[PDB]
Amino acid sequence: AEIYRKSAAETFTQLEATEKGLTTSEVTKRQEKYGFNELKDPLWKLFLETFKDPMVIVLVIAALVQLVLGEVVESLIIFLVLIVNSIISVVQTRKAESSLDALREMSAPVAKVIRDGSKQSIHARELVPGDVVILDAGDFVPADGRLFESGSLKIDEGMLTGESEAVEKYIDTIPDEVGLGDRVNMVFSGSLVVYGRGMFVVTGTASETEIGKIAGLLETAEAKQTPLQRKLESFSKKLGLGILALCVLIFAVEAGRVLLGDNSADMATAILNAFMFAVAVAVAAIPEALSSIVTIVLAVGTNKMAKQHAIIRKLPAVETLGSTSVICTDKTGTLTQNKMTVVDYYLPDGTKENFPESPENWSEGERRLIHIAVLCNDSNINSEGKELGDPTEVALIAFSNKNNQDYNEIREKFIREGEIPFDSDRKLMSTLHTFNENKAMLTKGGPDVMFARCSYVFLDGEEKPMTEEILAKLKETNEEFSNQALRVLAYGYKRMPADTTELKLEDEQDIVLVGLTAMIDPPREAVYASIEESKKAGIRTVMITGDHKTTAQAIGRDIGLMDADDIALTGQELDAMPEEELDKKLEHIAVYARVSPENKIRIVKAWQKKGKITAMTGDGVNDAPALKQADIGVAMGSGTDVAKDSAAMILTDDNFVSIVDAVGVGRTVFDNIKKSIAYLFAGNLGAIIAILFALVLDWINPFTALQLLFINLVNDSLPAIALGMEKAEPDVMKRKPRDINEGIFAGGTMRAVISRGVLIGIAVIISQYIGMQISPEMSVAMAFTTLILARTLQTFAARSNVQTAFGAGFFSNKYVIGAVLLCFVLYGITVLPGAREIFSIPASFGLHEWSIAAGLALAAVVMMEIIKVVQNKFFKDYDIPTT
Ligand SMILES: CCCCCCCC/C=C\CCCCCCCC(=O)OC[C@H](COP(=O)(O)OCC[N+](C)(C)C)OC(=O)CCCCCCC/C=C\CCCCCCCC
Ligand SMILES: CCCCCCCC/C=C\CCCCCCCC(=O)O[C@H](COC(=O)CCCCCCC/C=C/CCCCCCCC)COP(=O)(O)OCC[N+](C)(C)C
Ligand code: BEF
Ligand SMILES: [Mg+2]
Repeated sequence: AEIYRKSAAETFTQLEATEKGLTTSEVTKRQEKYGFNELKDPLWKLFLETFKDPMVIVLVIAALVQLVLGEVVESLIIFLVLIVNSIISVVQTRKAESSLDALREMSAPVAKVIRDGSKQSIHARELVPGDVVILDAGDFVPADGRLFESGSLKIDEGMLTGESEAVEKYIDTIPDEVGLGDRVNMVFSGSLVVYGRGMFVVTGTASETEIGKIAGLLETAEAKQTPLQRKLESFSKKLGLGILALCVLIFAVEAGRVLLGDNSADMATAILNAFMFAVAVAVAAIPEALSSIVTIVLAVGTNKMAKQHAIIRKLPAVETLGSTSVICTDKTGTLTQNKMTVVDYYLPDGTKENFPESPENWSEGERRLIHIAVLCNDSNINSEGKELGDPTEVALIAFSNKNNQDYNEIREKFIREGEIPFDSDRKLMSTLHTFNENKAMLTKGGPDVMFARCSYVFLDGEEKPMTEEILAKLKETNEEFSNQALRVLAYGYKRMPADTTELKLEDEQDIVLVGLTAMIDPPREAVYASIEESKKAGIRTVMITGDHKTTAQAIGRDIGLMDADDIALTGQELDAMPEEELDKKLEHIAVYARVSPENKIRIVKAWQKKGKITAMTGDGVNDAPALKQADIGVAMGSGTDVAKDSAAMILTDDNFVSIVDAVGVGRTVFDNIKKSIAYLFAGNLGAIIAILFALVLDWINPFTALQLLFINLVNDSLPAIALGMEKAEPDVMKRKPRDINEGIFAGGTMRAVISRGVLIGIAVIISQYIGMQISPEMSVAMAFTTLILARTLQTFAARSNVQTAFGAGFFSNKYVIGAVLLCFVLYGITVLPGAREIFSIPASFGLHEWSIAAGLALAAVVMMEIIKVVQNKFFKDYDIPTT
């Protein structure tokens, strides 16, 4: 933090310390100022905040009224569903608290400090600003500080930039302001030293470090409300107000009837009927099993994602994946596989589009290029498949193995007879080999230092290079590779005296050049198709990487996010933009490059500020704040534990196409939830229509609270779940993300609910009337029969809004068939001689009256299918039915 622009001396005078260390008294004094070098809503009376839900208020009042009326067991049943669904909400809030853990067991446990004039190892938590720390290879950087002594020091800063490659450190003052990854004279707590010796003065400990800033970012990330959760809140308020209006109307009708009517009835009988009708409508309108059924449908979605090795922690998260509009992705490790890979090559004697795959189909230039790439390196791959060596060198033996040439056969056939190690100030490596009684020296390295030592080229024979069209073409192709962000290596050999047994450093001149290679961190194979798949779904994909701008533009230009000559925003350029300017430039970036961990969480917050449900995919500590802040965080299975604990879905097999698949799965989840809710309320609406009609005509209440509770809880639970198991619709994933403000009955579902409900109600009204011709008790049995059987049979009509049961496949959904058969068993249980008076079914209720009621239910469901088929064959633009 602006320390890297100062010299070591200025930083020393700022911390009031020298390079010979601190004394014990000064260290104790600074420990009181700074503290030790370490990091550091939920409450179970929230069970009371579950009682702010209107449906809960309605059911609590209905339960108390029934308590007063003497209906105790149905009051107890209501209290059971209340207690249960409340704990269904508490289990959704409690687990999110262990996501607020910030488990940093990756901090360094030891510090190698100079104190009192003596080098000693201390607990790293005891470090303080001004301490002089020594770094050696394999040590973990214990605190942030400014280097003042470096001996070829190289550190892995993959926790801040996402790149596991070691960066070289230098003690020089950085004159200009550069991004966080390019702070060459700064070391950061949490990183791992790879090579060299170092010595730095601590400038930051505890939460005043870059990793401490990451911990603070994780802390501030607060959970969002789910789109389904918002839709259900708004609908619950509407249902509560409506029910309150119906109850006021019930008391109004009862009071006007006793006031402006026949004196026969009592005030007591009228007030009791008013209460019974109000409680009946209250229970009938509320789908008491809704949150439970929704949980089961969500579970089916998360299991379908689990078969693809995508483990979703929270159940509602799968539905949120369906409403995704922006997918922010990290590059290294996420879009790619963090695997250096040969992608292009150049041979002067003919370059092909792709390198051939038969080792015997190759040209002599191709076989010599492969032999030099394999024999001039020390990397290896064992039988298990573990890679050992520099990833640049493992890229070459992986290239040979990819093209059906086992690198081991070449290492076994040509043995190493002498080597020159790779020098830093002489980026070059040579090995000595005997090729069919001819000794040769193989040599490889970067084109800049290799062209200066090449005096021959391998075209047809061994030929001297002319500057025009040979060296100029080589430099043309090298800089063309650099424009595409490719690491280039030049290869060559030298025929050697047959008496040589060792290589000398004076023998690395007049080399015969063979060819060139170009390697990059390539995207995953499924990335191209997934990005196109998400574009068809109305999903914007943004790339947020800590890698360099050139690499981040080359990729992204390759995966279909950037056209040629499109620029990527940098963390340096981003930190200088205020939020208002970023709000106006946010929708026109596609790639951010070389960003800090705070930049990612800032972009994700900005996209959420646009109102978009955002997903963030990542694999490292630099993504963790953005993974926790995002609406849905997806971590790579091969990523760090910090990002996995911060994410909501984890791709165990690193299968990138799972993300888009999750969106597709999520979309069908919500579609099926909509189906189930529409199925549930269509039944409730039919019940309300039957009760209110019985009210305005002064009939007996067609239903009992115990009957309504039994239908809404036991009979209608399996059919709603079965509707939850419905196949994905054909044109899903061709659709745009749903609006968050969209209602839960939007898009023809409201029309479907009212049509099916009115039909069920008319069926119950006619059924109750027919039963009313015998006795009031017979009318209750027939109204209950028609209601429960029309709700059972409606499942066929509720499977789809645009397709009859016979059309989709009458047996295409086997869970619906089993559900209807099981509900028939339920209705049969209600008429068993023991449970008849329980369900208010008189002894005289026979197969004749049952036949009439069941026929009415079946006729109503046939009318639902007829109305649907007329609506979708003749009014198919905006589906609306008539007849
Ligand atoms: C094995 C593979 C199939 C699995 C699925 C189904 C399995 C479930 C079957 C049974 C479960 C146990 C229920 C059995 C006991 C009930 C039968 C019964 O005890 O019956 C006798 C009574 C009355 O007998 P009664 O009138 O002679 O005496 C009248 C004289 N008095 C007035 C003096 C009484 O009857 C009544 O209570 C009327 C009760 C009728 C029960 C029918 C239940 C079927 C449910 C749905 C059918 C689908 C409807 C489709 C539309 C049909 C259009 C017509
Ligand atoms: C079914 C019929 C229902 C009708 C009955 C009506 C009464 C029901 C009332 C309470 C039921 C008690 C069961 C609570 C579940 C355990 C809570 C839990 O386990 O959470 C606690 C979580 O702590 C917290 O974070 C703070 C929240 C504390 C919860 C306090 C709950 C206390 C309940 C008080 C009821 C007050 C009524 C007093 C009446 C006295 C009249 C005689 C347990 O933390 P811990 O320290 O024990 O160990 C933790 C070890 N770790 C974290 C590794 C798992
Ligand atoms: F690993 Be990411 F590209 F920062
Ligand atoms: Mg990464």
